[PDB]
Amino acid sequence: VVGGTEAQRNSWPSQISLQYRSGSSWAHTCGGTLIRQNWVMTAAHCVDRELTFRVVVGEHNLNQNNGTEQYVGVQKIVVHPYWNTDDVAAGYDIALLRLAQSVTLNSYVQLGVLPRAGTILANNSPCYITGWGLTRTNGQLAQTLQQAYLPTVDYAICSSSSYWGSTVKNSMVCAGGDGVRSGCQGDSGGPLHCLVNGQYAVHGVTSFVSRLGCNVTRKPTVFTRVSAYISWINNVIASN
Ligand code: NA
Repeated sequence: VVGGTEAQRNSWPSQISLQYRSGSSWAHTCGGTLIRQNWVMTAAHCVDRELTFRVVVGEHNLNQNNGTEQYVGVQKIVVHPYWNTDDVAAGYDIALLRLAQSVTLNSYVQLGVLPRAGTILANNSPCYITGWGLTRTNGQLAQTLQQAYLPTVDYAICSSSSYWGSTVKNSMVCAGGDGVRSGCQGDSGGPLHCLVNGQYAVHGVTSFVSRLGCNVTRKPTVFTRVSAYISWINNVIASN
């Protein structure tokens, strides 16, 4: 997250860190959202590589013992069947991870609430991106979980020629694009939390930013629109 602020450690209890085994260690690669005690929602492109993955819930500082973490292996990966790794702009950048164990819920570990199917945010709706991704374009990962306020940019604006044009689809949500705050590498797969009728819900799964940089004016961060995939998510969970 570029231009973020440190999150309070109990603000976003559905945020997870997706990590891969790297020699004798584990390395953060992506975010995700805990949606059942044994299921995580992330981006498909985060699980393209043939790596060994684990999820960490209750994480705040990647590089220090928080006293709150639970570490769980990933047992099964279900990527959306229309996902094409040659074509992130086509959409379908979503995957569900079944965990090897069910995690225990507490003030640091909670299920993300998802929007009702078909819900579309009004332009300029209040949202936060969260994650441990790069804090500057071509920078380094944050140590502590970051948040940035990214108001939505509706489809009519986002798909206009000076924004994303045809690259953004109606199955996506765009947020930000002010040139100062954005998602960045390492934030992919994590949540966009939007305040609706008094309650934060996870409306987006972080999918892509510009190849010209993370925080680029009129290139808002692009998220998979969770409300387009409610039936898919429920179908996968019910059949696994
Ligand atoms: Na930690």
